[PDB]
Amino acid sequence: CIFEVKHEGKVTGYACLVGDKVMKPAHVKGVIDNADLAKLAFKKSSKYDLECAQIPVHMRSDASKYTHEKPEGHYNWHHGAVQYSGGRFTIPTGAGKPGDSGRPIFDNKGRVVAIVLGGANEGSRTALSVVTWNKDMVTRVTPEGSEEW
Ligand SMILES: [Hg+2]
Repeated sequence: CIFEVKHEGKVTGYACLVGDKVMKPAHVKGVIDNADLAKLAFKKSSKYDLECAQIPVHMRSDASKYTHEKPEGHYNWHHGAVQYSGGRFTIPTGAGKPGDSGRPIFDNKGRVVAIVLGGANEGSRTALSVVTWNKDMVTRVTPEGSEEW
């Protein structure tokens, strides 16, 4: 489900197969390091800093489901455990760096809950700037002073 965006042979961010679309942050330079995915036609959306396309039938079995359901508590992500509360995802400052955009924040059942775009450093912890699903529609939460990863 996770695929890496490469630029001049260097990993810039990530791309993710969520729902029936193929996502990757718009700000990420490079092209998805996967033939099938790279040749697709993406629809940019500067409001959401998102850039989606549709998953080829032969990879649709490889998508990851999403969900609007996110109760205060701890979520899972590649570098550890994210914490959700007050309508804000955070992590121990230092555990997320530039080049982590595109990485999904899963819950304990595997449902992708948000997609990291960058983070604002507010001391001990960094409030993440993510793309998250609302009632049905996509949304983007960007804490004051975010540094786009
Ligand atoms: Hg994914």
